[PDB]
Amino acid sequence: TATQRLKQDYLRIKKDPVPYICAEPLPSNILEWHYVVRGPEMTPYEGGYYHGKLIFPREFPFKPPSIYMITPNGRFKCNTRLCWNPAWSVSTILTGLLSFMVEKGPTLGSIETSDFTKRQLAVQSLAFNLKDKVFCELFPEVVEEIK
Repeated sequence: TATQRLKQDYLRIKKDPVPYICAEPLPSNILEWHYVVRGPEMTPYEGGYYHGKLIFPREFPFKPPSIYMITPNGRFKCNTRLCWNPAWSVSTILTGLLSFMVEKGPTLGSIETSDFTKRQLAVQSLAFNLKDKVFCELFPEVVEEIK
């Protein structure tokens, strides 16, 4: 079951967190998870906070989620689908997404910008996410972090 697996993935990521990431299911829907990525140091994302979502099909773990980023970031186009081992958890998926984010290669959903726009968006992400009621309500500790 998608839901029984996602429940496991939740306990697992909460028990054994991964660097730069926080993830929460929607209280009204386990098949939709939101995440926050903190931009690592020594990248143009440094100082940024990037909100996105995963939307899991009923067929999960045997089919991958759809991945979206919501925060303007300079790397991925917003609100659009981005880029199988069913053992991969929500943790592995988020860690892989960030690995991809920090590289320079292209995929479905990538955009080409300059490092100084990326840097301006990282400054802009703080206020962008604070005006987002869903961000604030899912990630109350990151709000405190950002503030």
